[PDB]
Amino acid sequence: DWEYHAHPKPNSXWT
Repeated sequence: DWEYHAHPKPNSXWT
């Protein structure tokens, strides 16, 4: 599997 905990965010680049 490839299940993570701190999985990646969507459009976070717009913060």
